[PDB]
Amino acid sequence: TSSAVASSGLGGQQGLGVLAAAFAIVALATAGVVLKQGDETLAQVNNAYQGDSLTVISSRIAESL
Amino acid sequence: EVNIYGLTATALFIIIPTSFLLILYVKTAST
Amino acid sequence: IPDEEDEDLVEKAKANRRARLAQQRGVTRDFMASENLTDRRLEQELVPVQKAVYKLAKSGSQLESGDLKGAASTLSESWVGDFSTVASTVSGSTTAGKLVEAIKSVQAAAAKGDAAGSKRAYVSLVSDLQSWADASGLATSLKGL
Amino acid sequence: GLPWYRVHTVVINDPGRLISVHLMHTALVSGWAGSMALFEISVFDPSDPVLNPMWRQGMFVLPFMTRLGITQSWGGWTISGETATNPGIWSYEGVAAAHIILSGALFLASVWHWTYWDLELFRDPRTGKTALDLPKIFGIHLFLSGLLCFGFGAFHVTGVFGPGIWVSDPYGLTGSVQPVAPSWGADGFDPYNPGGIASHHIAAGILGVLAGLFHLCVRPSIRLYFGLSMGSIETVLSSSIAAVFWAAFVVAGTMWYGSAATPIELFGPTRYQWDQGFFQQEIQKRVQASLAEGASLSDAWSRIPEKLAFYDYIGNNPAKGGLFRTGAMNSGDGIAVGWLGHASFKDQEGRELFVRRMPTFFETFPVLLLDKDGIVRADVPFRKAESKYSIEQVGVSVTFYGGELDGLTFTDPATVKKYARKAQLGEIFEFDRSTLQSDGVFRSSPRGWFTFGHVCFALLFFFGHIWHGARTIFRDVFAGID
Amino acid sequence: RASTEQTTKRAMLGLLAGAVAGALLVAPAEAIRIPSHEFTGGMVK
Amino acid sequence: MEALVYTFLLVGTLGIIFFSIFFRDPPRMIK
Amino acid sequence: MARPNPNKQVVELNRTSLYWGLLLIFVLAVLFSSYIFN
Amino acid sequence: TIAIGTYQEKRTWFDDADDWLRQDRFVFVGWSGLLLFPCAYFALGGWLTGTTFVTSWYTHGLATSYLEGCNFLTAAVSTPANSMAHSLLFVWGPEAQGDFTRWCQLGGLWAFVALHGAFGLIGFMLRQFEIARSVNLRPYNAIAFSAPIAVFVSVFLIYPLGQSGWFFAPSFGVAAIFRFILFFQGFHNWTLNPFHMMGVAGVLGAALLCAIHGATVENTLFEDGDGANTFRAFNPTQAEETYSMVTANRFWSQIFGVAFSNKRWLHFFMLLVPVTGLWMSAIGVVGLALNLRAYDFVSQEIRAAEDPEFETFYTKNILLNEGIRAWMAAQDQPHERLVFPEEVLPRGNAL
Amino acid sequence: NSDFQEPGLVTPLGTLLRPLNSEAGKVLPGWGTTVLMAVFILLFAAFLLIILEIYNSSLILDDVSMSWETLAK
Amino acid sequence: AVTPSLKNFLGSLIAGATVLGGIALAITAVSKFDK
Ligand code: CLA
Ligand code: CLA
Ligand code: CLA
Ligand code: CLA
Ligand SMILES: C=Cc1c(C)c2cc3nc(c4c5[nH]c(cc6nc(cc1[nH]2)C(C)=C6CC)c(C)c5C(=O)[C@@H]4C(=O)OC)[C@@H](CCC(=O)OC/C=C(\C)CCC[C@H](C)CCC[C@H](C)CCCC(C)C)[C@@H]3C
Ligand SMILES: CCCCCCCCCCCCCCCC(=O)OC[C@H](COP(=O)(O)OC[C@@H](O)CO)OC(=O)CCCCCCCCCCCCCCC
Ligand SMILES: CC1=C(/C=C/C(C)=C/C=C/C(C)=C/C=C/C=C(C)/C=C/C=C(C)/C=C/C2=C(C)CCCC2(C)C)C(C)(C)CCC1
Ligand SMILES: CC1=C(/C=C/C(C)=C/C=C/C(C)=C/C=C/C=C(C)/C=C/C=C(C)/C=C/C2=C(C)CCCC2(C)C)C(C)(C)CCC1
Repeated sequence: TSSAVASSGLGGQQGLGVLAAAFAIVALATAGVVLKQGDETLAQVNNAYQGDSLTVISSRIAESL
Repeated sequence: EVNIYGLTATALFIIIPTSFLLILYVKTAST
Repeated sequence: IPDEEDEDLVEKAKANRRARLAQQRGVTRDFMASENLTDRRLEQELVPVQKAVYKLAKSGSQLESGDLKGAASTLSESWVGDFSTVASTVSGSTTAGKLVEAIKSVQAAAAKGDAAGSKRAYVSLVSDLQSWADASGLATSLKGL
Repeated sequence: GLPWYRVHTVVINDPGRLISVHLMHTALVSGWAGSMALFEISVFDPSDPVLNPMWRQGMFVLPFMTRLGITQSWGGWTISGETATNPGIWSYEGVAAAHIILSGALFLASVWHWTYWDLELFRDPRTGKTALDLPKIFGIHLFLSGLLCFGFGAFHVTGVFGPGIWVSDPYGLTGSVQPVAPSWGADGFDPYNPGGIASHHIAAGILGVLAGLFHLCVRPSIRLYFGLSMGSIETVLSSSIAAVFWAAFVVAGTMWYGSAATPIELFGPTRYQWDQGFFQQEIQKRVQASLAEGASLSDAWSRIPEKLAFYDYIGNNPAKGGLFRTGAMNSGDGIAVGWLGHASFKDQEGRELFVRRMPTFFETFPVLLLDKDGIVRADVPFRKAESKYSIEQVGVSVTFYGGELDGLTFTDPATVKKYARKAQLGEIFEFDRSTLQSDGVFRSSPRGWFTFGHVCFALLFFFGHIWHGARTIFRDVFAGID
Repeated sequence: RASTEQTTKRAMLGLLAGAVAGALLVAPAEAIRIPSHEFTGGMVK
Repeated sequence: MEALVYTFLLVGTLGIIFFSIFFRDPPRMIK
Repeated sequence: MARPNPNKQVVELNRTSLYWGLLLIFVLAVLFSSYIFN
Repeated sequence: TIAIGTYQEKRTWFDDADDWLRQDRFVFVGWSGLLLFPCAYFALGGWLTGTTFVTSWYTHGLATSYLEGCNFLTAAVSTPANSMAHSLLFVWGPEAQGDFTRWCQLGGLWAFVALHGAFGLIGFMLRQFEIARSVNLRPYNAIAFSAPIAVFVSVFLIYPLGQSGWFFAPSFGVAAIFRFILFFQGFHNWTLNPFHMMGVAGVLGAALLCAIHGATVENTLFEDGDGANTFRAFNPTQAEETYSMVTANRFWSQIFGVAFSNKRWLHFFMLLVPVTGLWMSAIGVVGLALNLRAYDFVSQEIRAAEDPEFETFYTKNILLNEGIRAWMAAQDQPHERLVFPEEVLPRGNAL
Repeated sequence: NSDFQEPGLVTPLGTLLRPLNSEAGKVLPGWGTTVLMAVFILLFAAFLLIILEIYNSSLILDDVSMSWETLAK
Repeated sequence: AVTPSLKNFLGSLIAGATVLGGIALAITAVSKFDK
């Protein structure tokens, strides 16, 4: 009966809980990896276009006075 | 005093094994 | 075995090693650009400064005319902090402090009356920023994207 | 009365004492890691990251921390040569202190498990005698190892939660710690592709889990149980020795030949880059491209970064070294301080001469200035030997392009001879030799020492595997029983 | 140019080689094998 | 300093040889 | 402090083993000292 | 409970195969045979073919074959060219492209022989284990053979793997091995390595032990035969040993100073000395594979450079190594394309 | 001795983990699942050969370049 | 694409499988004949 109890315990716990935890972790991680590889590959910051003026001319505007 | 680290290495290599062996021999000889 | 030689200009090379290290950044960047590779190491910490310099240049251009008081509004739209932290990374708590002091001072001067004092502070800030860029060795990369 | 070499076998039966012993070994290794981290941080000189990198200062565990994302330090400096303002909890000192604390905690746990050796957990319900269910223990441990491997591959290297790993350009000029998106195609199996790492640590990871599950739920066959003697703890020792043996060769080979896990910017260049003229070819291609674009030779040679030229120097070759030439590379030929420049040799006729570079084998190599056709045109006699082609006679002159000696020229035979002897080693460089009292003999980089140590350990562990497998299969004969 | 210059010595040497080889291969094998029968013929394993 | 170390090591080896020759444990196990 | 461990033997080292060990260490030192000192 | 013993189940194909393999015939095949007999066979075959027909003209620029006019001492199976750095040189690989003639010309026969020989060594060690298990004996022969297999693995696989390619591995020949030895002397100063010193001590001490043990056993024999020849006065089924341990112990204790008093310890010492020596040699050659050679004695070099009037035998050995390297590199390494003029070749009269 | 010299110490973690170390020695009849092990060993050997030949340049694929130059993507 | 080297490697796998199968069939046939 020692092995009977061991078999019941393993078939329950190491047959359900381990599978559930492994599947949950694997699904979470793989979903995150796929989402971040297919959606966000480069960092985007700032916006707007600007090339009209450069600092040199603006500095040259206010040294006479 | 040339190659202080070399002298230290040689001294330790001669002392630690020698002390270990002598301690073991004394410990067993009491039997 | 190789002999001593090496004369005595080793002191000359060792004394001004920081300047050569700073200047080598531009050479490395040009090498990468010609090789058609991506630095992906210094360009990331440089885009925030690039945007900062563009925004400051526009602030100056639209403040010199004195046609808009919003200079102060756009001056501190959560971009000065990024420039300050990256500058401290490059230099650290000594030049970055001066740059943040100058930028806050010019912002205050513009917000007060946009008087001649604000323009003088802006000119001093531009000169200091140019000198800092020259010293840091990035001067060849800031301008013209 | 056990002999001195059969002493530890007193722990071969009781699992509690075995656990205590293993905890002590783990504590010792972790403490060593922390202590070396602290020692190298104390000895490290971070001022110059271009001509005085980690691999030139003899650092060993610092590159292994940097390869996974540790860059800053509490001293204010960074491995990049910049300055850090908010180092955070995870710095070199923080990692070392963490390892030391773990060593102490493991020591306390070891003494506890040594004191309370007799636990009901180690006695099976039937026959009430000490026993370990090795297949199920292996299943649990494999499940955990696969889970950790998958976590590392999908959360640390890929950067979704972690910092990433160290990726660099082919020539090791600009590298840093970045996320590594997995690569699944056939390009994920060449080890110079960092992506192949991440993908691996996912795939294998998952399999581990599955394998673990199997080994938890399926018992070994009786034929396999008796064939491999799965009831004894010595067969597992033999197999584990074989596994670490195999891993030791694999890692030594990857370190020696190079991989995406051993960047040249942390461990230094490999000898196969010097043998095949990797950096030399790149420098020449860039100079020729600049010349074709149209520019002065001095200008063309002044656009090559000092780092690339430094890689093109035989002193950085891990092959050039000695078994008892102890210490860092800086202590062999001095601390590099600057790049003199590219030396071009021209005879009186006008045709350019090129110095024959020293092959890796030769401890000392004669200097031969030869033209573009491979014909020897000048050299230095062995030692006060009768000369027919000599620097004095042929009258070669050396002109320097780029570097500190940019545009200068020399004609006196003594300086041309000295620079010709310096040139066979590769790119000329300038060395401060009075700081570390460097003797003048080349030392080996961390690559060489790592490879040597791990291959030696691999051979010794092959012998250990043989011995322990023999003592497993022949257990009855060794014990003199039925 | 390389080519054998001897015509009929091949057969004369081959006959002797075969005749000698037969005996020289059967005899030592016999000498070594008889003890092998003796050892594996009642006291083995 | 190196000469003294070498001489000490050689003298130690000679002394060990002498002690093994003359102060050995008696071989009554088989005799 | 739970129960004396039955698996408690003692290491024993006869004189010949001591001489062998001392000779080994001293001879290795003789061989490697010149290399260590360079 | 449902207990079980050993071999209480139905028979299987594995049982029949095992029974056939482990029979009692002239040659014990065993399972290891399936790995040993083919591989080793080919190895030998390869070498013989290699030493009889193929040439190393296109690999080393040499002529090493009986068909080209070479002795038994000069014939060899030369290593491939340095261009094929570490290619395993499969017949179907990108180099040979499936052409057997070009495969032989490229030097792939050396790789064939080396790999098949390594696996033959593995099979032989497994065979020793299997025989010992079959006759219920401790497999110390397996360790004694772990020594030479370690030496072979080091020299023939780890050294070339750490170098630029197979070209610098030993070539299977007498003069080839002599070239290998002189190359190590010239380029690595292998004689000055502490590990070759340990190996030399081990090997010479093993020879000394063999000779002394044989002489002592043959000269302390017990008189158990009337005839003047002592070889027939012995049968394998004896009870007592055939030599007097007491007399030998006293003799070697009065002549030398120390003597053995235990057969097991004596024979284990005989086993131990060569194995340790060869393992140390293997470690040394592993070190050499990365050019981590014992060459410098930096203090001596500095002192010699400072004043020319200081010459020790070490300096003379260094000069001899310089000569060896300079005069050998021209032809021993054709891929370098080295042309040393007579002016720059090292010479004694130029000192 | 009686029950291997009286029962051992009992701890909450010991009782929690006892099931994982109770069925020691249990085996399946016959060869069990050794054939699957052989199949997986053969597949693993093929995989190791593939990677070794890719890393030895004895197996050139289109996608892989097998040199430092692949670090520039 | 299937490069020629890949085709040769696959052929090598096939040939080695054939050799192992030949050894297995030899031992099987002889063992069955003798038992
Ligand atoms: C495989 C592991 C490994 C590797 C690859 C390295 C590699 C390195 N270490 Mg580290 N180290 C290690 C383990 C390792 N170490 C351990 C376990 C310790 C703790 C003791 C240290 C402590 C340590 C310090 C304190 C220092 C280094 C330094 C170095 C560098 C210089 C080369 C060297 O070690 O000296 C050359 C190696 C040798 C001379 C050893 C020769 C090996 C032979 C085979 C041993 C033979 C022993 C012989 C039987 C007995 C001789 C007796 C004789 C002494 C009388 C190099 C980067 C130095 C450095 O530059 O760092 C900044 C330095 O200062 N290491
Ligand atoms: C996973 C690794 C591992 C483990 C757990 C063991 C465990 C064991 N071995 Mg095995 N062994 C190993 C690796 C390992 N060995 C390797 C790699 C080799 C090849 C050299 C051997 C060769 C070997 C032999 C030949 C024998 C054993 C024996 C033993 C048992 C007694 C330990 C002993 O020698 O007394 C304790 C030994 C000492 C106190 C002496 C230590 C002095 C050493 C030589 C120098 C100092 C080492 C240094 C401080 C640390 C080096 C670190 C390095 C490993 C990185 C024990 C079960 C013995 C046994 O039971 O068989 C009957 C035995 O005869 N082992
Ligand atoms: C047991 C005996 C044995 C052993 C150990 C070896 C071992 C070796 N031989 Mg030798 N050889 C042998 C017998 C043997 N051979 C015989 C009998 C012959 C005569 C026919 C030869 C003729 C021969 C030649 C002519 C050559 C070798 C070579 C080699 C080497 C390359 C091995 C290789 O890639 O093969 C292939 C290895 C395998 C196929 C491993 C088995 C993997 C199986 C098939 C997996 C199957 C699972 C699955 C279906 C695969 C899925 C993937 C895909 C199909 C989808 C290696 C050292 C070569 C070499 O390196 O020389 C330098 C070489 O040129 N051998
Ligand atoms: C007193 C002089 C002396 C002595 C005693 C030695 C002793 C030794 N030297 Mg040498 N050496 C010396 C001077 C000396 N050296 C000098 C002055 C030089 C110049 C530098 C060298 C250069 C040198 C080199 C370059 C090498 C040695 C090596 C060795 C070791 C050889 C181990 C061995 O058996 O390998 C030979 C045995 C094998 C390779 C094992 C393979 C055996 C296979 C399985 C048998 C194959 C079956 C075969 C077909 C059956 C046919 C049998 C038939 C022949 C009857 C040994 C310790 C070698 C060594 O061990 O390094 C690790 C080595 O590589 N030495
Ligand atoms: C010159 C050195 C040397 C040689 C040639 C040698 C040879 C041999 N020793 C054997 C055994 C041993 N040797 C032992 C200890 C030692 N052996 C040593 C040194 C040697 N031992 C040393 C120094 C030790 C002390 C540790 C032990 C303990 C054993 C044994 O148990 C064993 C035995 O039973 O001896 C009677 C035999 C192994 C048979 C074999 O290869 O299996 C079959 C495998 C084969 C044939 C594959 C080898 C293929 C090789 C690698 C390819 C090259 C073959 C060409 C012919 C090379 C020619 C090279 C030219 C230079 C001539 C063989 C007769
Ligand atoms: C099934 C094999 C039956 C035996 C074949 C004859 C064996 C004797 C060969 C003597 C050399 C003659 C040239 C043959 C070589 C040859 O002509 O190959 C040619 C063949 C096809 O190449 P192709 O000529 O089609 O290539 C032409 C171009 O497309 C190349 O780019 O390559 C293969 O497919 C592999 C053949 C392996 C043949 C060797 C069999 C042994 C394999 C290794 C066994 C390992 C066992 C490991 C067990 C663990
Ligand atoms: C308790 C504790 C603590 C502390 C602790 C500590 C602090 C520790 C330390 C520790 C340590 C500090 C450790 C160390 C260790 C070391 C080692 C373990 C070493 C080893 C070595 C070796 C092993 C070597 C080897 C060798 C050599 C010598 C060289 C080469 C060769 C050979 C390899 C042989 C505290 C209070 C905080 C809290 C609570 C816990
Ligand atoms: C082709 C090939 C192969 C195979 C091969 C083989 C397997 C071979 C074998 C071979 C063999 C198996 C050979 C043998 C040989 C032998 C010889 C060559 C012998 C010689 C002898 C002698 C020379 C002697 C002498 C003498 C004597 C002893 C007597 C008298 C005296 C004298 C001294 C005269 C294969 C396809 C796989 C792959 C590829 C390659």
